[PDB]
Amino acid sequence: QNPMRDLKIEKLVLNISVGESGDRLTRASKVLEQLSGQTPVQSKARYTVRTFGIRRNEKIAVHVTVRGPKAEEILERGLKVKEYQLRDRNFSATGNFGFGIDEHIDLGIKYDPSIGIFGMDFYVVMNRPGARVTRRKRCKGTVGNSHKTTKEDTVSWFKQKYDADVLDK
Amino acid sequence: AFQKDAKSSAYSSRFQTPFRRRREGKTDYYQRKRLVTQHKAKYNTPKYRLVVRFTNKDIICQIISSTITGDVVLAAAYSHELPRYGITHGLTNWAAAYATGLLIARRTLQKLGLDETYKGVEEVEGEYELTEAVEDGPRPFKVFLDIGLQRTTTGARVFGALKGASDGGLYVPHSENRFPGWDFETEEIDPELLRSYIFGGHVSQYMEELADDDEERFSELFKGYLADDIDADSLEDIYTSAHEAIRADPAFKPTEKKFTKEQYAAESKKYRQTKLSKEERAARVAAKIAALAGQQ
Amino acid sequence: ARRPARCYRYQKNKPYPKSRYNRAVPDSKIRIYDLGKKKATVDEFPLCVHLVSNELEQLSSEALEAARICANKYMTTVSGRDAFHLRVRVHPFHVLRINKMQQGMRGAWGKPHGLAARVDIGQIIFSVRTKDSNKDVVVEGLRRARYKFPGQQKIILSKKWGFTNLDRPEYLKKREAGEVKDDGAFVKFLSKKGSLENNIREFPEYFAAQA
Amino acid sequence: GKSHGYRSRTRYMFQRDFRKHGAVHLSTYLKVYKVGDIVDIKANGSIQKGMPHKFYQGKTGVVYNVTKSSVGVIINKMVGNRYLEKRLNLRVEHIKHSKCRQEFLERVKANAAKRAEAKAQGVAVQLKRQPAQPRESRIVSTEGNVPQTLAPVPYETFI
RNA sequence: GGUUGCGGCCAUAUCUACCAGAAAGCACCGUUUCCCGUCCGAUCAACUGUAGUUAAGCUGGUAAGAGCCUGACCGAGUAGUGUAGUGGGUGACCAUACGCGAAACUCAGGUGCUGCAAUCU
RNA sequence: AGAACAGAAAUCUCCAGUAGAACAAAAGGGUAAAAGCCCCCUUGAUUUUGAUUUUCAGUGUGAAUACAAACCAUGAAAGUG
RNA sequence: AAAUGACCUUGACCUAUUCUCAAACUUUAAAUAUGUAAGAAGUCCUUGUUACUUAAUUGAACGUGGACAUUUGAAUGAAGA
Ligand SMILES: [Mg+2]
Ligand SMILES: [Mg+2]
Ligand SMILES: [Mg+2]
Ligand SMILES: [Mg+2]
Ligand SMILES: [Mg+2]
Ligand SMILES: [Mg+2]
Ligand SMILES: [Mg+2]
Ligand SMILES: [Mg+2]
Ligand SMILES: [Mg+2]
Ligand SMILES: [Mg+2]
Ligand SMILES: [Mg+2]
Ligand SMILES: [Mg+2]
Ligand SMILES: [Mg+2]
Ligand SMILES: [Mg+2]
Ligand SMILES: [Mg+2]
Ligand SMILES: [Mg+2]
Ligand SMILES: [Mg+2]
Ligand SMILES: [Mg+2]
Ligand SMILES: [Mg+2]
Ligand SMILES: [Mg+2]
Ligand SMILES: [Mg+2]
Ligand SMILES: [Mg+2]
Ligand SMILES: [Mg+2]
Ligand SMILES: [Mg+2]
Ligand SMILES: [Mg+2]
Ligand SMILES: [Mg+2]
Ligand SMILES: [Mg+2]
Ligand SMILES: [Mg+2]
Ligand SMILES: [Mg+2]
Ligand SMILES: [Mg+2]
Ligand SMILES: [Mg+2]
Ligand SMILES: [Mg+2]
Repeated sequence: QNPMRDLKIEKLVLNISVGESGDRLTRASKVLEQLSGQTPVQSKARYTVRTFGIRRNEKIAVHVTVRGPKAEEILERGLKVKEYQLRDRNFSATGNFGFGIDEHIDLGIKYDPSIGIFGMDFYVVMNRPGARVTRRKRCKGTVGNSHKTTKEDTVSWFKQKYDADVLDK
Repeated sequence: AFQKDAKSSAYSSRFQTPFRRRREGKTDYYQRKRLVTQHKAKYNTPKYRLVVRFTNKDIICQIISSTITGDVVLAAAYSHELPRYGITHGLTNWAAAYATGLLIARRTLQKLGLDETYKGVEEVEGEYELTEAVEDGPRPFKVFLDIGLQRTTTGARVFGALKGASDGGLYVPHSENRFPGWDFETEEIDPELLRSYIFGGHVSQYMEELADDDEERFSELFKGYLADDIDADSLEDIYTSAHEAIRADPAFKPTEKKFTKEQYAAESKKYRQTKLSKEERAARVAAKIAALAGQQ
Repeated sequence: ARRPARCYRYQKNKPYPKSRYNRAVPDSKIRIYDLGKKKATVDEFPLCVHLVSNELEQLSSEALEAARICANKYMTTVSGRDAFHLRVRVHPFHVLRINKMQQGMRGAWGKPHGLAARVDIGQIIFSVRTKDSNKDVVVEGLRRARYKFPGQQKIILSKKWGFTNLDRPEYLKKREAGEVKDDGAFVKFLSKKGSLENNIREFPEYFAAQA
Repeated sequence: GKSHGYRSRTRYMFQRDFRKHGAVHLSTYLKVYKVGDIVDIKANGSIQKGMPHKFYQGKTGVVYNVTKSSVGVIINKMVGNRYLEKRLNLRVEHIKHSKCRQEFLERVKANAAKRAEAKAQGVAVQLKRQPAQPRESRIVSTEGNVPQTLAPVPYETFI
């Protein structure tokens, strides 16, 4: 029975993994800024690799989480690049989904060689109303099974609106 | 749940369950231990707490002390009492929180005997002050703010309750830096602004700014302020008159009941399911292995 | 270079396992505890015979392997190698030390010399299951193995069904009705306890109260 | 060489009681102690401050002082051929009111009652405690119960 | 009886899957001018109680359910152990006499009780 | 279980998670709205002189515990140091 | 032709079973040993003192005045302590 429970997008999180810090990273950062309207956040490396050429705590990457109407716009804007066709994977058992695109120019965003070209991980987390039960401070609960988001339910949700295709198997 | 999750009987067996009231995400014991326990050389002297909780828009003030059998309420006041004193709207707000505290302040302070002496500030210009002991007389009644799980933030309305309970003649030791009107980069209180919140200034000015900007929203929320014909300016005198009403008669009338305890019990017992007998439980098993078992 | 086993016969010491506090200890001379047809089904081998200790002592890993070979060798060449299932019931977890040698009795703590199985009275050493038709053959197997061991042990005919814990009729009652189900070398039993759901998935041949 | 430090040998002694770890329940702090009270000493491993030395574990003594977080407890510890007075500062988590005198206090209050009720009827008290006495004579009936005859049983095996 | 706020004991309260919940209350839920906090008004702060909903939280019931708790001449007077002998046995060890006495196992029963204040067909 | 380059290992998300991690160091106790991890404010690692516990002769030394008399830190506060 | 291809194969993993173990493992848990108590320095009532303590003649400690005697509070011993 479906009164209330809908599938809202909880948040969208854009991610750019640069193989190193310095000028390249702060440029990847500038992309996420003007794109998200928000000041992005950068991530340090968890340990050292050296075949990836990275040192622990090196500021390896930048990302940003966008919520609200803003998120649908950037979602759609990237879904257009993906030509409204995803795969049967991309969909977690817990009901989220994500894709990725090379060349951020494919979504609005003119070229500017002082910046260059970056790729993005797009990741969308779905949920319903009443998700606060899990995130709030007092009386922190867990959402009931029927209320939980499932893969089946989200593929369905994704098929209907946006009128896109799941393909594969 | 998922198949590769499940739980082992081994996991369940060795699991130590937290305290019920922690599992319920209600009591913080690390704070409670330090709120409740008393100097051992003060013996049976109780430690009273001023307990403030916010439901979804209802405010709760109880003065509570501890017993290993269970806690004990000295006195209680709720914001939904405020209609009696002439506040019909915004019972969840800062000014409402102040009022309720004052209500709780006067109410118990009355029934202790300290009613007359120790009246606290009657003026309420929102200056920072504690109720001081009276020379050659009883020390004031002392109570410690229990914030529960609320986050301490400067301007939170849990400290609104504190302000009125302090302004009401209770002694509630506190500092000024969580009151609205506390300056970040200089340690100073602007009492003009704090006084404004006590009387609901921030709500009235928002009513004002929506009067002429957007009248679509002002109609949606503030709807009730239209129906009773109350606009901004008069809000300061609603809360001013509320204070006087409270100070005049704090005494707590209860509701009229109507349908006694027995009566509510009978009607509710209808909607409570009942367990079964081991006989009943056995009968279901046998029935089940006649059906599911016996090849249809 | 192995000390004569007379030296380690008695349990004079608290158990001294291989462990993080020990670590340097040599491999056990007996590394296989199941011989003959071990894949076999409970129903195939009803008769069970035990080699049982009458002493509280220690058996070397060397002597277990030696006796393992002896019994398994005799049994197969006489009765066939798929005729029986031999199970060594005893694992040599106790490490024997030795003080090897200017210096005297000073600082005499020894180094691991070898492994031994600690063994009680009434404690079972070998177990064998077969067809009743094979009883004499198996018993002669255990009887020959005995000569490889210190101290007294006797051979006892079981009241049970092979390696089960149920006596011969009591097993039949459970089997010949509903409650026994095969598993690779062993059997699962139907419980009255638990979920009625997957209790009937397994053991479907029950709940007829019949054959 | 040897190791004799303060908490040595105390591994399982200060261990926490299976599925009992964590915060100490609040009643431990709500209890109240007075000078003269008789308390039992048992260390709580979770509370590192105000801890009894292991020697006083399982020991019972009397309160000679009451302070903010703690109570002083005197214990007679015997060293040599004699007892010396020991004074212990303990936090309230390591102390428990003793029931060791409970039966006595009960027995006194009950004794006063029986003594007054006796005087008010007349005399006839007997309020000292007495040891288990041997049984009196009795008559056991064979009706419905006729003796079953048992013999010792032969040697078997069932292994 | 229900519910809430503060609790005591801290699984008979936990866990897994389903289903039911009147009234009130809790709840989710709407908003961003103001105090306040964030990469994100999601959490945190404030405002409305209006615009919406029992879907989730929450409460209860179901299950030859997992765990947990309790009981029993269930196992067992068994294992272990204090005391005794110029007892047995090459020994390893073992019987006996006066006492104390487990754990596993098995079967049966159970699945939170309760304090203070407020409120409710 | 999911996301361009991205691979066994880079960064992003959700779910499960009684501690299976971390707490300088040996090990053992102990700890989950903490005792662990991130942030904010700090100097109580300070002043005075006694009592007490372990080791014990009931000497010393080391280490520690609970108060008294100060001056301070922190927090809305109870407190804590 | 490849496949995020199907099918055998062996490894590890998961599930429910199975034989055997621990001075420096353990839920459970003895026997023997081990702390305290078994009254006159006891119990009860009335209500003084203070600079401690309480919202408070609240409490805390020490008292004045009053009530109950050898079945006065288990056993055995006692060339006395
Ligand atoms: Mg609905
Ligand atoms: Mg790179
Ligand atoms: Mg199991
Ligand atoms: Mg815990
Ligand atoms: Mg806190
Ligand atoms: Mg011996
Ligand atoms: Mg030598
Ligand atoms: Mg050495
Ligand atoms: Mg032999
Ligand atoms: Mg040593
Ligand atoms: Mg310290
Ligand atoms: Mg309703
Ligand atoms: Mg909020
Ligand atoms: Mg429902
Ligand atoms: Mg709730
Ligand atoms: Mg069950
Ligand atoms: Mg025996
Ligand atoms: Mg014995
Ligand atoms: Mg002898
Ligand atoms: Mg014996
Ligand atoms: Mg350590
Ligand atoms: Mg906490
Ligand atoms: Mg220093
Ligand atoms: Mg020494
Ligand atoms: Mg001396
Ligand atoms: Mg030292
Ligand atoms: Mg053993
Ligand atoms: Mg052991
Ligand atoms: Mg004794
Ligand atoms: Mg006597
Ligand atoms: Mg005498
Ligand atoms: Mg004499």
